[PDB]
Amino acid sequence: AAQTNAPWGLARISSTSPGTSTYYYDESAGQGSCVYVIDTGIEASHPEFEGRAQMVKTYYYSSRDGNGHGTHCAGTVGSRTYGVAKKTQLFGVKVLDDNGSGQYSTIIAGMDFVASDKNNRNCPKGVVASLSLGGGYSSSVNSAAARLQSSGVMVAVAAGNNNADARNYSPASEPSVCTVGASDRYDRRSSFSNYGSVLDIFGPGTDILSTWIGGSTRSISGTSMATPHVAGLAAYLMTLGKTTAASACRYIADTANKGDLSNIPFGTVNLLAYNNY
Repeated sequence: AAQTNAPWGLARISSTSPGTSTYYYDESAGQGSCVYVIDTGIEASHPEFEGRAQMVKTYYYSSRDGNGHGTHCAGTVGSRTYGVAKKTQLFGVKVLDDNGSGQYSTIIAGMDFVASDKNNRNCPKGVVASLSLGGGYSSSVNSAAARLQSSGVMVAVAAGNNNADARNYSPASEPSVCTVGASDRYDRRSSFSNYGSVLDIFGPGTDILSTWIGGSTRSISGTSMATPHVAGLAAYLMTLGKTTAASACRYIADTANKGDLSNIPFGTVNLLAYNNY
């Protein structure tokens, strides 16, 4: 399948080269997979979600996304126009308040929630969790992400936006999950992207158009925007039967575009997520 005039990041993940604008993907499109977006919530009535999004948990007085950040990330995973996996099922877990903030204890509870809640959902092709959040190093946060991965969920986490080594941030620094850096449309490391040996992969993260609250759209930047590209890619590849939740990060790294990015510090992988379609 081909989507013309796609957001640059979608075109990038199906291309061997930067500078094109059509997204190419197998029409299965992640059908039968599920992706949990652990964030500020999802405005599930957005027409772009087509009834495939739903809230499954909040830790706050409402499940509404009063921020936009979770809606944007969910759109990059799975919206019809802005999403990588256009037929996946999206599940919102609101661990962040409408200012985008959350306590680590709530974030941990949300990760353990997903590890159990997937047993209440129909995801025959597999389960992914996208965590566009993080803060300073916490062994408890890293352990929660490790448990979620161990339970059979492909966990993709943002590297962080500090232009620093991700080893000092969580859950970015957890070795067993997929830690995602950000790139721009010219195949440069995004200026804010964290780096370091703990990164597994880069995805598009500068100037990413997606869904927003109030039935709208906007373009924003962050490793938060790169992470859902990789989460959606994992769901897509699991639907195709190419990989599994336990192996998808490694598979994505093995099949990535190699050596295409600039300003990658010595010791950080030079790997850009690629669907090889």
